[PDB]
Amino acid sequence: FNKKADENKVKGEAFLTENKNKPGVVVLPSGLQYKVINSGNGVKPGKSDTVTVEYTGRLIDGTVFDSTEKTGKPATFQVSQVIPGWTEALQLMPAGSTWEIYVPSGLAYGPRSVGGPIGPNETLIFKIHLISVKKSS
Ligand SMILES: CO[C@H]1C[C@@H]2CC[C@@H](C)[C@@](O)(O2)C(=O)C(=O)N2CCCC[C@H]2C(=O)O[C@H]([C@H](C)C[C@@H]2CC[C@@H](O)[C@H](OC)C2)CC(=O)[C@H](C)/C=C(\C)[C@@H](O)[C@@H](OC)C(=O)[C@H](C)C[C@H](C)/C=C/C=C/C=C/1C
Repeated sequence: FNKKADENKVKGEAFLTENKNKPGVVVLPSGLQYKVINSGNGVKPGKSDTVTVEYTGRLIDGTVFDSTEKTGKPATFQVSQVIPGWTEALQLMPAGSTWEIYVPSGLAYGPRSVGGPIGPNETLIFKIHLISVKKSS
């Protein structure tokens, strides 16, 4: 079944390679890429602050394994408990601004199939809309 690993691997290596190149996308040294769907330039949380957002998660191949923005109902996460990719992105995503981040498998759910449809060597992407921001102290 590792055969699939190669697909996730190639599509994924191509996904990041392609995504960083895709317009609106900004790539970082960590390999994390974010695209600003809507600029808000508002507030936003630190690694320890809490955030409120809505989002849709899918595979490089379009296999949607999770969603929330579809519902449009925000979810609360602590930047410290969120996926690594998300960890930095929220801190860079201003409130009111809607971004899309493409998280390298290393910064996402792992290089292994760590999920349902999420197969071996899967790169995951999510759409992140910032509705409200908290604060640790
Ligand atoms: C894992 O299983 C997932 C289930 C699915 C997997 C697929 C993804 C699409 C999703 O649907 O969650 C999903 O919505 C999701 O993961 N999201 C939503 C979008 C941003 C945050 C991200 C995510 O889960 O970040 C976080 C990320 C998944 C956790 C790990 C971060 C490090 C990274 O290396 C790991 O890779 C695997 C994943 C989890 C969160 O959503 C937010 C921030 C964290 C919580 C609310 C905390 O409750 C959680 O923090 C971990 C905790 O473990 C606390 C302490 C204790 C409680 C009882 C346990 C919660 C467990 C949550 C587990 C979750 C949701």
